[PDB]
Amino acid sequence: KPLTLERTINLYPLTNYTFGTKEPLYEKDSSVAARFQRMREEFDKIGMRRTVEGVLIVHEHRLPHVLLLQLGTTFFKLPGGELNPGEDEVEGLKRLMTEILGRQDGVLQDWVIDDCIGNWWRPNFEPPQYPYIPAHITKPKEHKKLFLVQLQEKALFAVPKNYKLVAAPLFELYDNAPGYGPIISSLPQLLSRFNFIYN
Amino acid sequence: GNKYIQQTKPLTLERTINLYPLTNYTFGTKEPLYEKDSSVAARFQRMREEFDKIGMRRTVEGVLIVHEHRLPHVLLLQLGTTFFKLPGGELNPGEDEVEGLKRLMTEILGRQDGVLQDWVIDDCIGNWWRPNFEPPQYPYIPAHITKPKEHKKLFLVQLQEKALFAVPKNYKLVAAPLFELYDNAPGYGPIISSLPQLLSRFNFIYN
RNA sequence: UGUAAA
Repeated sequence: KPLTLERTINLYPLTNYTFGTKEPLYEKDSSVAARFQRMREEFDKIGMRRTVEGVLIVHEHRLPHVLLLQLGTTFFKLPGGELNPGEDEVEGLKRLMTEILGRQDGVLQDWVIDDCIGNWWRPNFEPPQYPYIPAHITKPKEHKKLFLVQLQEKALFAVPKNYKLVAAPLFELYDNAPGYGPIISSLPQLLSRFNFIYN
Repeated sequence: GNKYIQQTKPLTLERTINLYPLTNYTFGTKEPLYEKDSSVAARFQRMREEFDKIGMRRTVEGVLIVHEHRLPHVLLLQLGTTFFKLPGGELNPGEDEVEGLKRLMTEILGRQDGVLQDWVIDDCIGNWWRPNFEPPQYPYIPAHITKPKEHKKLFLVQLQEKALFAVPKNYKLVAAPLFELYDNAPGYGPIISSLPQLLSRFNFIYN
């Protein structure tokens, strides 16, 4: 069978991974309004924002869990961020993953990113995003591309102090846009096609 | 010699798919295809009996996509006013999923022409599991469910540039824009309404 | 899912 028809992915116990911390790494925007202001500034000058995010998966008791960065108590995001202009998507994601999650011991982590799982577009300088370019939207302000990041068997991660890292089970995310937004809450669907091996 | 350049990105990273105007396709009518069950009560009754003699039900469904003015539409079957379903149905025990789907596709939409109807089915887009003898299905196997009652598999069916389809007289055919499925999720159920999310990874060529 | 710990 083609990898196109069946895609097999190895998951490892959450306990295969040890998590340390590093110095805080704050977002470039300090508020929602600031975020859209900078989105506006840069659109004018570089064009559509290109964002990439990684979906790292571990299992617990043969159950897939997605790793999420928690900010405060009520906000969660996938590890990722903004591509520099002209930057390659996967190369850019590896860069961003190391920045946010890379161990500190000089041992450089090797990210395996071979799978695109989805795409979301932001038509305006506003919160709504859609898994398709909406009708007659010729100039989307942001394009967000999600990848499956296959974790090695064991790894060491370093979480900037300002974040917590959590492993959310799929049932927690499914049907829970009010808690995770439409992008994170539909990862269970986006991941369903994959043939997961537990270990 | 000459190097014939193919797509650089792996197929796992970039899946390119040709879509064609809905106007490229011819639609006709054929003999009605009645559902094997007469009522919800009958449905889960027959499902219970079969689980005992055949094991877990295995369903396959196909997602056929066309475009109108460069917006993707999924082809849906509508029964009466109240029910949308993807073309597909039940595998026989042991039947290959993809061969089964082609069988079912041909049966529900196949042209009664005498012309070869060939389906291109190279992509799995998702899996849904029914943990009890009840309607609810999940895009994952829930905790503590070792014996799901049904496994449903979704496939992307690539259409040729032109094709003829015959629709069973008792069904209507609908091309549903992705924004409809997404903006009005309640109307299509959890499987069809999350098709825009499941299709988003594809690089659709418009023609 | 948003800045109250962030």
